[PDB]
Amino acid sequence: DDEEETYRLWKIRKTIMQLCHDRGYLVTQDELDQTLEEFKAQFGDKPSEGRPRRTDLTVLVAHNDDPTDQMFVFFPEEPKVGIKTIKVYCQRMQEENITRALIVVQQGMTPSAKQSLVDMAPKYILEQFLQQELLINITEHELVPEHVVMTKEEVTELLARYKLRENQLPRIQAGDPVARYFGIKRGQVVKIIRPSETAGRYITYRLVQ
Amino acid sequence: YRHLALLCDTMTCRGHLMAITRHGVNRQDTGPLMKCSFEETVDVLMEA
Amino acid sequence: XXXXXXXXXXXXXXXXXXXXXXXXXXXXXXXXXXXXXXPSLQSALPFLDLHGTPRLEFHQSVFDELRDKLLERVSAIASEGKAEERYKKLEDLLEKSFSLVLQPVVMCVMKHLPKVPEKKLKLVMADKELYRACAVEVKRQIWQDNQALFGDEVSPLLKQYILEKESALFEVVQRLTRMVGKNVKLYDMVLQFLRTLFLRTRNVHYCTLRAELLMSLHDLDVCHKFTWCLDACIRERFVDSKRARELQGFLDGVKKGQEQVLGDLSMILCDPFAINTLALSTVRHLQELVGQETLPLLLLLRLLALGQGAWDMIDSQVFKEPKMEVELITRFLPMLMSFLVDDYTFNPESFTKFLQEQRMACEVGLYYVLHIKNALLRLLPGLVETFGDLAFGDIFLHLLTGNLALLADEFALEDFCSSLFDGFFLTASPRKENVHRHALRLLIHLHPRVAPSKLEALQKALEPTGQSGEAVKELYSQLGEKL
Repeated sequence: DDEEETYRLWKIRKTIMQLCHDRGYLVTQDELDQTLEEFKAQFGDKPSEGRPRRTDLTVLVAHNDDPTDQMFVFFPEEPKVGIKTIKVYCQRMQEENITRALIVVQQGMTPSAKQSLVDMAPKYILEQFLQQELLINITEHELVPEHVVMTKEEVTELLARYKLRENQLPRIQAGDPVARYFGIKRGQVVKIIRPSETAGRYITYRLVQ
Repeated sequence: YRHLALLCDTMTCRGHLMAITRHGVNRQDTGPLMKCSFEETVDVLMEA
Repeated sequence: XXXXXXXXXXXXXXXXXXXXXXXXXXXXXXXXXXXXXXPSLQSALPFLDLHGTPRLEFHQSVFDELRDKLLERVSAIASEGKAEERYKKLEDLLEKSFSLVLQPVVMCVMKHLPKVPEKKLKLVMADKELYRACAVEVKRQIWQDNQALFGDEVSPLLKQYILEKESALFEVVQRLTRMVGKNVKLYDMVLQFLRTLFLRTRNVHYCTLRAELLMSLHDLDVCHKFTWCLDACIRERFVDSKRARELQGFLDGVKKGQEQVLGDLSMILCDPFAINTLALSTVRHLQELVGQETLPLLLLLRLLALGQGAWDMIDSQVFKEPKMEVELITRFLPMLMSFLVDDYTFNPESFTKFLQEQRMACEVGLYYVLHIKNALLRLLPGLVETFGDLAFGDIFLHLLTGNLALLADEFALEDFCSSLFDGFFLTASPRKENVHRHALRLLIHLHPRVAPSKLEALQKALEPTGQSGEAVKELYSQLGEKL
């Protein structure tokens, strides 16, 4: 199909725009929610060997303050990504001076390339996402409450007010899909605002382990 | 709601699903006497 | 009061209704009329109101002072600044300034009043504008106070700076209220005049709040944008090094700048936030290079950029400060001596003494390494020689930073040596330095063998401290000590 592919590419584009905006980036307001027909006009209504192919829509966004760091998002052509495909993206990144990036894989990554992504983590950070993860912004789901990443000063304020350590907070996985959505690393407390039917509002905290 | 909230919060205060068996309770750091108080008694003490 | 077209007729009727008879029917008929409302309601007002006030209709006009004003927004937002609707708004504003002595004309000028040819002249004809100067600040307040009103409002910046000085011894919305009515030319003129006046008079505190005001331009208000994009990393990260290295590389390849590079070095130069950020980044880079054991090259370029920053305001039309590639190893040799003493004591004072008596950026660097017991107790005579060597102003802020690091340390003999250093330099110290000494001595007296002698020295610094603030703070410290 070709209309299904431009729908799927538009929904991945929409979810990546909402992901960058929720992560705290410069997302333009019309880009943050464009119409499918606007995407078809801007890109060309034929993903089957045509104008909205992959690598045309690699989204480069900067940060809302400190505009140096960028995570210019990747879309591989092939379904099953490998090392000799991601080293081209490594070449494009080392051509630049920026260390974060997101690739949007179609099928699963070869696990050697999964190990390879960890094999440059102090140098430059790479996250990966499957197509099914990005056809739905899971933060819009009603079961998912408001996750907010906390700054280090607020973490010091938290631990100094409650007189507890980072070992004692209730914790969260690093491969948690909301943690993967915000792209938080290990040791980075996430405040979570959720409505409670017995107090109104409850703010819990999840240190990342 | 206090009781439901407490049970659902102890199962998720570790990041993953803490199943209420030996397989989920006896994988958190609580104490060898606490963990041998549950269904596997000798094996917890041998490992500790 | 004011006299409009109908107002002049009202005054003429008040003159010609003072005498000559003219019975009430004829007088009320010749006086005026309300052409909008019906005569039936005007005759039922005696039957219903018993001589009421019709000001609720004027209250509806006050609703019109919003509602048609929204219709003025309906003129402004539909056609993208319609010229005919703007001309009608200008004619209505002229009639309202002539008729009302001016809240509806105030809202009609606050809606949108650019390109008015007799707008600023009509505002300068009503040049009292005391409360009007804060209400007419949408468009009319811009460019009218640039002669003398901006100079009158400049003093609250120094008032807030004095407030921050008094608060550190223990704004954001106001600059936004200034930037509500704020354009490119007025901002450029205010920035240039304030930079020339500050670099003439003091060049001390105004650069920090000027960078804070430029950081308050986040709301899409439009070199200067490159200065904001540079200072975003200065404001955001406190210990930014690699981004700071990219910024040093970006500001090292400058062109022949006609005072723009000098303005960038001024904005970078005098900020205690930015100076502390550059000092902490340079000291973290020095510690990283000591961990690599590869002393000179990126810390050298950062220290040279910081030294060029600190030496900007002494002259105009200048490039930077020299590097001194031979002097850098002699300046950072005491770092290696402190590391050697720490390596010996975790498993030389004469070199630090000779390197501390031959002396800007490296001085603050060595003062910011003072936070990070035998090595410190050996280098402390070099600290006594340094405090007897230069004796500058901001060295007491570096002593306060060392006292914050020592309060994070929690040590007795280091605290006693710091109290001895604070006591032995009461000769040419300011009020802030003695006030910080008394605030640190309020944290003093962990040990009871010298604390009564310091309680007597509080009174022994009252008579010699002729400044009333220092003795008042000592009396307040004694009052807080007895609670």
